[PDB]
Amino acid sequence: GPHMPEFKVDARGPIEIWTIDGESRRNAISRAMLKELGELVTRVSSSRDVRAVVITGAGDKAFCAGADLKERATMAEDEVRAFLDGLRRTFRAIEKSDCVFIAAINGAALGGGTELALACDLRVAAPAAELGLTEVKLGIIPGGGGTQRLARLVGPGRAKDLILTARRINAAEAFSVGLANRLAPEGHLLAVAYGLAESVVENAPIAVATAKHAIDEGTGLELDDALALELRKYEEILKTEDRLEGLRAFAEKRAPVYKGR
Amino acid sequence: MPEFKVDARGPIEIWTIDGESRRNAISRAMLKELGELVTRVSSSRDVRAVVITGAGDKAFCAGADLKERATMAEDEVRAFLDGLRRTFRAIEKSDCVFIAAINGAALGGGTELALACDLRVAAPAAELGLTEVKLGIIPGGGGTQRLARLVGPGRAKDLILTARRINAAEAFSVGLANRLAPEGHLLAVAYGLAESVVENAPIAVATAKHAIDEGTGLELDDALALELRKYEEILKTEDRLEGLRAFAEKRAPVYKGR
Amino acid sequence: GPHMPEFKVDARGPIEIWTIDGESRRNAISRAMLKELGELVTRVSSSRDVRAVVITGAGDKAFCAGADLKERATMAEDEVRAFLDGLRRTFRAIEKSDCVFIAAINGAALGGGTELALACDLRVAAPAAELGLTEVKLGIIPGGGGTQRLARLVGPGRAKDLILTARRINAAEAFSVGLANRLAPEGHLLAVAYGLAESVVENAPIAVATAKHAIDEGTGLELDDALALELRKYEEILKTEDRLEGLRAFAEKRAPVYKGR
Ligand SMILES: CC(C)(COP(=O)(O)OP(=O)(O)OC[C@H]1O[C@@H](n2cnc3c(N)ncnc32)[C@H](O)[C@@H]1OP(=O)(O)O)[C@@H](O)C(=O)NCCC(=O)NCCS
Ligand SMILES: CC(C)(COP(=O)(O)OP(=O)(O)OC[C@H]1O[C@@H](n2cnc3c(N)ncnc32)[C@H](O)[C@@H]1OP(=O)(O)O)[C@@H](O)C(=O)NCCC(=O)NCCS
Repeated sequence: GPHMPEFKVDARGPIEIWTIDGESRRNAISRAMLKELGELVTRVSSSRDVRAVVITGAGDKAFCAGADLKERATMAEDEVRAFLDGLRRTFRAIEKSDCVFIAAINGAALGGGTELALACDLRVAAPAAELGLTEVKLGIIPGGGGTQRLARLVGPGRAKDLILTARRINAAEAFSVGLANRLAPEGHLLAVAYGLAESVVENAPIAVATAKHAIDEGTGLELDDALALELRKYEEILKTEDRLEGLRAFAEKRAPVYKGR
Repeated sequence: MPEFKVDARGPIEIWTIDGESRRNAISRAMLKELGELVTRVSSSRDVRAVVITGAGDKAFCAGADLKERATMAEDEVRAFLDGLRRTFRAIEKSDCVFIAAINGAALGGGTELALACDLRVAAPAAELGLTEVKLGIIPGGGGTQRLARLVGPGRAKDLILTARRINAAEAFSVGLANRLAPEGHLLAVAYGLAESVVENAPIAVATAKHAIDEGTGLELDDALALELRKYEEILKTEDRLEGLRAFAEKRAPVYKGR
Repeated sequence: GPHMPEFKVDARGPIEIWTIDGESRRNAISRAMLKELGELVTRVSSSRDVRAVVITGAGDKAFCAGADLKERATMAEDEVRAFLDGLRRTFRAIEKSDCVFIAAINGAALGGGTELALACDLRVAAPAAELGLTEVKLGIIPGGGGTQRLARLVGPGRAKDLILTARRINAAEAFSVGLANRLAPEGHLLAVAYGLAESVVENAPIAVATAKHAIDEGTGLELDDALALELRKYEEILKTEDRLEGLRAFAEKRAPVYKGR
């Protein structure tokens, strides 16, 4: 009897699809769902097996309608803090993972739902996608990184527009301001997201992971410090065997085959 | 006469730079009065949004007053720049949300004033520009910092190093202007934008503004910790509970600012 | 042999045009090309005359393909490390120079060629312009600051798209995201880039250089620190004759005549 929506996980070798199966509450994130998401992120980040994950919502109405407001109604202040820590840890673990995370936005992504999308590396929007950080219309602020991650993508003026008005934008508006990387044709969201995952997986595993981390770890650094950080990562990747395979494959006019070492 | 006209409407006010004969320039007197206005609205949560515009249809603000500047010794220039910095930072630190309604040319310090505001609305024939290098100076009211943070460093270098004008279509396309207004409707649009913000919960709007700005230049973990500290400002509010009750009752919330 | 130089240098008073004269080799950064490039940057930085430089590649296929991998395979280990270090130093010198650098992107830019474009202050894209940082296809990451320079220009979402998927960005998208400041019509690349340079050099010489550095040095600073930096930079123009001339010209309703002092 308890309301216990959960994730479906579809494994496709180096790529997995995780679907929020919670349509009765528009794929809102409950306490137990967030615990499960964090656990799944930890486990994929301990494999080298899985190199890309697509996260999507079941159905055509909602990617994720935010935190579950029915459950939230009577949560005590410390319980709210614990939930926000779960968002923080989980979203940071997505960023720290060697795996690349793609949000396949199939419908409304509101509040925490947009925050989940912002934590991912890449975003694909279906025609029904709608994004918004609606928190101020609920009496709160974005507490899952939205006040920070949105401005990193769109700048403070557009971030203030969205966050202070709480208005919702459609897929193409999101694309045009740099919030969605791809616009999927109607009916083709998962095919587009999977193809995006394939385009990442064909590249060398450590190079993809290291480049991802170089980008995020440069956040907030002054240029000299950022360049020194990139150089440290570049020197590390020089020692991988895949780096040598890239040079050998080029010298031999053939495709490289990378092993993730 | 006062440097500004003030049209107070309770939680929203409209301030009009009343300086048409100098194209609404930032004289020392204008800057002092602007600071007094910002201080007043920042002293309580009763005024939640302010629209700033220029009188007339020629200029929002033509920048620092260059006739006054000709009379100023170097230490006076430094003092003016310090007061400009303080006033623009006071706009950012204020809980009140500031909307620049750009009714005409916004040049140099005038674009810097617009950039210090939270949101910008432009009339169809309005133009912006940081023209300082064409005057032998650089932006000294934050333009070299706020513009890049807004439109990216390449676009900022274009505008600042060429000193060119940017029109309304370009400004809207790149997000320098958040809204455009039909002719004769600039204030109606800017006031409507203010009303849209004021519909939302008072403490949450102010806290969210500050979370966005205070995250500038932070590394990610520090920025996320900052946001969680800011969330504490709304966690113990009655308005947070009203949001949840309104959702439960399938009705619109009505916030009280506590 | 006559020792054809790696660059053609067209001196036009306050502006120079540098054409990489390597069309048959995709305008690659060979050791010789890098050597000349670094010395050209030093020369224009010390030249009073030269205040802006347009860099372009010969032909319509390549702006600059990056390192010449055929040459690379012949280089000893110390020579490779010296090349990479010299490349990094040259990009930093472009950034620190008072001279304003405009990349006129006439074709494909890859690797170090894209990094060169990113080190410039402004970019103009011909219709054939295409830019990539596709290193993850080779088992490596950018080695000349490309990850950070790209992310600082276009943000982390767009940088992750380009670098993690190893896809190129073409002219219209480059313009939309602020990577290309101008789109040139077919056949008019250099006219557009030269006109952009002319529009910069109309302005006061010290002010232009100081403003360039104020913009660049502020990224990564918290706001109050960034504003303090701008006021320190203002000191560089406060005691100049050109500042007084701007005020006098305004008072006298005439055009200013700047002198770079
Ligand atoms: C996602 C959305 C656009 C879909 O609209 P819709 O298809 O017309 O669906 P409805 O609004 O009628 O909601 C359908 C069910 O989902 C529930 N639901 C929607 N969002 C929910 C959420 N965040 N938490 C818990 N339940 C939610 C509804 O209460 C309703 O269930 P009920 O009839 O048992 O009460 C709409 O539900 C919405 O805007 N939700 C956001 C709620 C919210 O404020 N999130 C905060 C982000 S800060
Ligand atoms: C705003 C502008 C586009 C309007 O053009 P316009 O309607 O044709 O008005 P004018 O240029 O003829 O100027 C009208 C009056 O305003 C004054 N004025 C304009 N800008 C001024 C300024 N920043 N400071 C002091 N006075 C100014 C003019 O000196 C003139 O005064 P006068 O009537 O006593 O001779 C034009 O004034 C302009 O470009 N100003 C920019 C000045 C500047 O360089 N500001 C600093 C940017 S770094």
